[PDB]
Amino acid sequence: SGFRKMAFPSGKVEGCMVQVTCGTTTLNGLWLDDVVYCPRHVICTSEDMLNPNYEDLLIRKSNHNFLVQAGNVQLRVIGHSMQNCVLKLKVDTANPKTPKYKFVRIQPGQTFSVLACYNGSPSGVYQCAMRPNFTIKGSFLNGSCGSVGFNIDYDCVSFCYMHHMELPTGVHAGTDLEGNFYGPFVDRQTAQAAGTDTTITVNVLAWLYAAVINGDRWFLNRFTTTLNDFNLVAMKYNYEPLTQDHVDILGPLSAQTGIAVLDMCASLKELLQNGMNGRTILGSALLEDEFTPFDVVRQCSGVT
Amino acid sequence: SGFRKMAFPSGKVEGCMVQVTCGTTTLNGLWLDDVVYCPRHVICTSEDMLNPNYEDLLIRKSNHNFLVQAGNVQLRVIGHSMQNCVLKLKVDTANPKTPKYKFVRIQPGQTFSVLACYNGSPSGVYQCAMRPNFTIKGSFLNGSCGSVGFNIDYDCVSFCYMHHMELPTGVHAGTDLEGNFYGPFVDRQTAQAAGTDTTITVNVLAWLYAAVINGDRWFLNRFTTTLNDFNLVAMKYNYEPLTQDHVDILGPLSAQTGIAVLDMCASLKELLQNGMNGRTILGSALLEDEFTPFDVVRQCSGVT
Ligand SMILES: *CC(=O)N1CCN(CC#C)CC1
Ligand SMILES: *CC(=O)N1CCN(CC#C)CC1
Repeated sequence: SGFRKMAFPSGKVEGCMVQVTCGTTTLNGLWLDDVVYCPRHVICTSEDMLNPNYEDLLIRKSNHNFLVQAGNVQLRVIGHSMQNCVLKLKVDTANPKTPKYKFVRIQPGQTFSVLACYNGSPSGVYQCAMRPNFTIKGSFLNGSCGSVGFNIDYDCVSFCYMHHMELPTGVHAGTDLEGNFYGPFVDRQTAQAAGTDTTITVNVLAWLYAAVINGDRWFLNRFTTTLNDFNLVAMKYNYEPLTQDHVDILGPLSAQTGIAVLDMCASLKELLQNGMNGRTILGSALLEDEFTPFDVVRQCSGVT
Repeated sequence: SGFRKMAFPSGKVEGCMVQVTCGTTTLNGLWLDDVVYCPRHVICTSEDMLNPNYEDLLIRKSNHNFLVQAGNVQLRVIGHSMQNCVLKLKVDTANPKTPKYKFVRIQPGQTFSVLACYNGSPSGVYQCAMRPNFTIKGSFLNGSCGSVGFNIDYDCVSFCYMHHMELPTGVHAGTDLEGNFYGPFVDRQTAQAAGTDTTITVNVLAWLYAAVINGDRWFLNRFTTTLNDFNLVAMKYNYEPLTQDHVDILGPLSAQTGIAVLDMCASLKELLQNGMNGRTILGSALLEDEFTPFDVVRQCSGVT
């Protein structure tokens, strides 16, 4: 028993991290097969970031300008291309440590592990959620760009995120592995509005089920609600509206615990209206939304 | 910027995990050089755990009874010995993936990463603290025993913990890599009192410094305190008494932020007496004690 914000084992991704330098800018890259993927702003100076013309900046660069180092050995660059906001540097050597992988574009509310890196070296790993407004609340310093987000299903790594920037508000923005930003963000040092964020309702209910499974039950009440009634409360507290698709995904947790999804919604409703009254749930004093129903099932069943 | 409960990259430890089976019991082992380390209760049946005589149970076992599998390949056991609560199975092959390592016994209040494993396979990684009462609040199901806790300094892995059991209260107990339990715990299925736990005061202040560095400053006040005055409040709220050694370890954070340690203590004092008033600090609604001053410095400087 016990419930933790658990990240995927980072080994398979550590073996893919490389350092990419272009001019005086050093970022992280992801080496899979004979391609190194990195944020295209590796070609910018700090001055260029204010209003970069990536096409014009990249034309001044040749294969030999991209210095790619994997640990202590240098990779030879034989091609470069820009795809959206990522650069793909073709190297002459396939990464011997390339795991089975896929590039996937995750949905808002889905979770993933981030391997924070600097100079191609891993510093740490943490679990986070893609916010409904397509930002992530990470831990990233200058040099972390190119660090990636991923999920793992047995032996296959699904890369979903590449870090590109910190908004002036301190939250983080990035792309899928095809270089498409999540959200309305552009790789430019300008003020950028992130949407109004909301709480991931389905994740909070999944976490409430994890709490019941692991012994924390004080919040269970004698009430029930309807999807319509619950959603009026969800709107007032800036929670995402719950749909039948969300109820269906909670089905296994509802079946395991014997607590109907709408009864769990009534518990959530009372917690939103009354607060925790100084109590905690799974060591937290707020309603946690960074665990999907799939995460709760996996952690509660010990999936390796 | 941003601050997360970050674990060490688990790659170096993943390469050491093996499955150990003895009779009908399967646990995880740690393969370093030509030795596999695992909890000695791998020799017990569920019945034996009530009151095991490990010496007598181990005498009925030969090298061929310990089935050690690393991924898909079987290791040949050529020796077995019990050291405190761990078994050391000498194998005929040195682990090719053995990182630079040390066995260290950590102090209460210190933090470490746990690589939760089942059947020798890694499921996830999370950061936790050794409680002042020598328990850990982990996430461990049956089969997770033998999973290990560790810290990493550049290329050296310092193994500090091996998981052995869940107390009836749902908290976790284990040993150092020499098989010595942290705390008064015994590897027996009996009711065992964990001491009164306390909050790791030095870690809370370190986290308050991390909050100031990362922008959360609402809790800073116009007050100061003394070590004596602060400790009277710490005693009332079951916080560990702050010593000059703790103040000294906070020195770098106090120097970086310009906030004297006793002024941060006065902020902590007001937070203990008044609560958060519905506000949050670094996305938390309670005072976090799972970040040491060293963790805050490392995460805030991007140590790889
Ligand atoms: C994204 C990142 O890590 N940064 C470091 C380099 N800065 C200047 C350039 C290019 C941008 C932020
Ligand atoms: C420690 C662990 O993972 N357990 C699974 C096996 N149980 C019976 C035995 C031996 C003990 C708990």
